Amino acid sequence: GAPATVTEQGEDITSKKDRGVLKIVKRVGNGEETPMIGDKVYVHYKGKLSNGKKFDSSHDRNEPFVFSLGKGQVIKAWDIGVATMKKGEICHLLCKPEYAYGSAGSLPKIPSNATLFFEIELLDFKGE
Repeated sequence: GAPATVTEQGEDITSKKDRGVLKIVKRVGNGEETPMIGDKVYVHYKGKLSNGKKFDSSHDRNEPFVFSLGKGQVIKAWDIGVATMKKGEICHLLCKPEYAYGSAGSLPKIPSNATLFFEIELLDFKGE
């Protein structure tokens, strides 16, 4: 399925080239511009665990998730991955635990040492 495909066919987008964050662009976005550090970004997403279960979805809340890019407000994989996206892009990200919740996990939903899969749509980005 999609998680296997990004695992086996995704691009390593880490600066370290440690394969900790892998990406596939699923829908191509607009032009060439990507957000910059500190921008307010608006995304829709769903997340799955490696046991196949959906653990979160903004779509199911009928509201996007909004954060300031590159500030550590989200897991490392998201700061890295969303920074690569164009407006309107949809991507798949595979996030090893070192770029997510590590050995701690995040109770109740995310176990220790969890590799996470996301589908992310970048709706908009703006400077404040």
